[PDB]
Amino acid sequence: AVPKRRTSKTRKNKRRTHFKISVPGMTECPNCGEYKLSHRVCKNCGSYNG
Amino acid sequence: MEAKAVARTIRIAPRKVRLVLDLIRGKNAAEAIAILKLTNKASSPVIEKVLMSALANAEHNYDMNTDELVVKEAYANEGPTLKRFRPRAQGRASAINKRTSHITIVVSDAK
Amino acid sequence: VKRTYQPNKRKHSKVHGFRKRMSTKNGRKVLARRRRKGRKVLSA
Amino acid sequence: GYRKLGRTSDQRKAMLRDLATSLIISERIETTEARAKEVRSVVEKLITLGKKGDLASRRNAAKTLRNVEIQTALQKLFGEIAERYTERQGGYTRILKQGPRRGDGAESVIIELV
RNA sequence: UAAGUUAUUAAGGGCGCACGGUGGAUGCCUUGGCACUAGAAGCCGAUGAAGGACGUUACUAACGACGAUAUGCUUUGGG
RNA sequence: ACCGAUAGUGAACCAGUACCGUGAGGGAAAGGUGAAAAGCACCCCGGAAGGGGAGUGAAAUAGAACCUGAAACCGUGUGCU
RNA sequence: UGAGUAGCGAAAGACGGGUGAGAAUCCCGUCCACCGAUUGACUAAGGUUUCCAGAGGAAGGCUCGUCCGCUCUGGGUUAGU
RNA sequence: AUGAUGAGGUUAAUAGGUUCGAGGUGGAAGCAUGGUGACAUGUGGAGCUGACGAAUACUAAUCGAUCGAAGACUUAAU
Repeated sequence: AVPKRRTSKTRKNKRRTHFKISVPGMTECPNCGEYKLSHRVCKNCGSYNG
Repeated sequence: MEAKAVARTIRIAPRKVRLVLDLIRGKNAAEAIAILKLTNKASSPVIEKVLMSALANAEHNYDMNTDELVVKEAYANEGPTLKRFRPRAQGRASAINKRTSHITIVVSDAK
Repeated sequence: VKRTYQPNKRKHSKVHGFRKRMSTKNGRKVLARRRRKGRKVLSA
Repeated sequence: GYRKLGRTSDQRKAMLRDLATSLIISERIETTEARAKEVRSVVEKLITLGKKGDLASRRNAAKTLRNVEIQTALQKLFGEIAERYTERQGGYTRILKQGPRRGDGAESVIIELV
């Protein structure tokens, strides 16, 4: 079917309330010094050492 | 002081860039860099290059320390769209808007 | 599905060519009407 | 089945024979997480055949490898790959997560022989 | 201990203001049009027309000019 | 006591042309940096695009997507709720 | 606005090594898979430079692209039968 | 559907493998013997086995990071 009626920018902005992404969930590698993704290898120069 | 850097007519829709600009607005500088490095989104490298540019103008253009800066502003405005077409069934043809965007980033040392 | 236009050089020049239009009397009028307009292609 | 992989039963079995052969040839390969969790259970059952070492084991292992040259992939098994794990029981592989990849966002892992 | 009253939270939204983007209205301007007045003029062609095709420059894709003497030649006046 | 770029010729632009039709034939849309190109030497981030300076300029939110720059629309911050 | 919604046009790919700012998507390789009275070979229309080598990555390619039937620069068609 | 909700994260049995069973199929490869041969017989209900029961850390759940209280005011009673 077709929308019976136009959508306000209040209804639209409400419905985009939960449309987002989250922070990548990252730790700090204790060899590279830099940041990394937990349970993944250090994308910088380094390894896993798990 | 504040330093600023812009990237104009980036060829990505603005409401796809505003999704990842909202994760790094407010954070520190070295934290926002790692956030932009470790995210799946296609607009991550562009924002990363704009952020590194605004972090590099600070060291040289107006002398300041790059281990204190915080992302004071980060936003994306519209730019000129491109008008393409897609020929559908029964002779019709539908439009296609290729959106662009202008990414601005302002880094401040809080002073 | 066979469509309405099958290109062909001989038929095109034998029906719409300059000589065909310059042959009849209402073809000379077509040329005299296309020259007045300023068209860059009188017959093809 | 155990888990489907977007392939039909025939294309899946072929892809698993391919992956296991490549793993025993090179000994560490970069693939997708969901396939690394499936080659895990197909290569470890080949080193058990290589540790038994019968002639019925060569012939029951020949029907899951491919015929590629290096030795053949069946002679590298029953030789080096089966001689180094002669006291180890189980756990012949190990998978390491690398992160998502451009174009698909598919978690790409490395799998190798421990 | 008991009975009663009341408040901060804003995931997001509403209004007011400040600063940006988009888009190209309006203002002012005009290389060009419109409608007319007075005075020339009111035909060209088998000595090949009107109109065009192909070419010509140190490059040349196009437009003007030109025609194997070709991005032009001689001669008589102006400058 | 005509128009002033949605007007005036269809055409102020290299228009009866992109094109569109087998053909006869139909037909747009496109103006403006500055007084003078003086049209950004050089340094920095980037692979380039694009910036931030510093210079030209009376002015650079005048930088060739060039006078002015409005409304719909899209954002960022915040005062009361 | 509908809304980051419908779709992304019949089908088998897997790994290794390169190049590169960036690789599921480009180059080379082994294994696997498809057509095989045809998806193979040659020519008439019809298109009319789309063919080749060296460079390129703004737009086109229903994603990506370091690639191309796309952009730039140089080439390529030889008859007494 | 996704999440959510449940079993777990090395001070471990959560999954995969590996050893041992249940159920399934039906008597393997190789060799030996009997046949000209197709085949039959023996070792050995053998040998294979996705999801089911038990056990074992061999491999992988590493390191680490975030959120989350100091308890308002009246009146009666003690």
